[PDB]
Amino acid sequence: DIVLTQSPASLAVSLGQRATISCRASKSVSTSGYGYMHWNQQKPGQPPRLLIYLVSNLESGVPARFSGSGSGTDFTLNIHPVEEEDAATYYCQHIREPLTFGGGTKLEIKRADAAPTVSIFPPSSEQLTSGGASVVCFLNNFYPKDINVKWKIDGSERQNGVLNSWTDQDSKDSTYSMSSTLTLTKDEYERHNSYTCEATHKTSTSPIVKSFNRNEC
Amino acid sequence: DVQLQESGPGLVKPSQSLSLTCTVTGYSISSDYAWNWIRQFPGNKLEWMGYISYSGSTSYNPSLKSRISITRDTSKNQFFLQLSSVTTEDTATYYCARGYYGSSHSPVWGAGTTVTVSSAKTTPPPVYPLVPGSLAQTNSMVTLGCLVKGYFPEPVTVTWNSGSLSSGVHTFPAVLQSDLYTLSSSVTVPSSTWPSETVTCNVAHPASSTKVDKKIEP
Repeated sequence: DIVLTQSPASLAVSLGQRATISCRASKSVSTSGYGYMHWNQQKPGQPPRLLIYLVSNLESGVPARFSGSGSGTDFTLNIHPVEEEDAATYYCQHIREPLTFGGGTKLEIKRADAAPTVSIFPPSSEQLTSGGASVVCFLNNFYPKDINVKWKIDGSERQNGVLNSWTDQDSKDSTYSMSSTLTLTKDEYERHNSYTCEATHKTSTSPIVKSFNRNEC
Repeated sequence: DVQLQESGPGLVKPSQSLSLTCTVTGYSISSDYAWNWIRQFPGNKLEWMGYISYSGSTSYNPSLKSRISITRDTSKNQFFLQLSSVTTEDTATYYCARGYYGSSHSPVWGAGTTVTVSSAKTTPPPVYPLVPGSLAQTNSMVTLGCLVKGYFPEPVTVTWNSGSLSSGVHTFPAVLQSDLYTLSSSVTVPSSTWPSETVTCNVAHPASSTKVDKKIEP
């Protein structure tokens, strides 16, 4: 029942910044024998790695930047020049059995605005000929992630039947990419003409529009 | 060279028994540290399940006690996990580690292996190309895509032109309207090369031992 609630949960910063977090238990874990602590990290797509141990003992990895502190009950991880690739999720764990973990903090760096490069895609032929017809719409390399999107079948708005999905930020160019996929049936599809997907971002008052009619059949 | 990588199934029917092995190389089990198991639910969740001391002694998480068990085989430097009475919350990624016995000091985490528990059969995925259609893109740099829709369960590996050229590729995380996963991948390739140089979509659904490449054209 020994907790380790960690805070904050998320976090937006820029190249270089005092990224210092805390993990507070409901008992001691630093001074009571061999049990101390540790802060691991993990890039979305790989299991955690070692960074700290024994509460404040940097690993052979790449210390100096990251630093462990506090002991007994409340501890604190600290990295000063928030390196770019540092983006990841940070965790804390103790050892007084059953070894429990702290919530975890998502760390996403801030960068300059960027309008999404929208591109629309008509249903694949192989698909249409299967009663299924699904229109897709890509929004690449934009930031901030905040962004509303909407489809207008023959002008009207389409609510249900769409599945959106975002990619997390990358090291290369700290940006986001989202993908929208309005699905429907072969029938109703051919029942209409134009297919539009409008996006609203803070990068442009006026909504980014890309669409198409079936002028090629 | 302490290499430890877990292996087991990937999809299992609930209220059954899941049991995966973790093999370690470079070091010997009967030599130090505790060898535990840990699972991670969709973000914000990590849970220590239990361990096995080089001594051969074991300590389980009170939560999964009476439903778990950890054995080993000194002769093959590999330790195992047995979870019975599996439901749905038991769907997470599974990692094994060398969390130093006694308390903690220098851990070593496996790669991982996901395990989803469900009734859903195991269906493959049909891939569909995402060609453009002569615009102002047919002058600049064209963006092509590829759509994987309706397979079960995760994961799914997509690449572009068998790995050849990954610069400028965004593969989006799978979702589900019913009990089927759909996912998409995009690739922005230079306009002056599209038509001529062919582009091929690559997708493999291990679970169904599926493999599919899909060329793309106007």
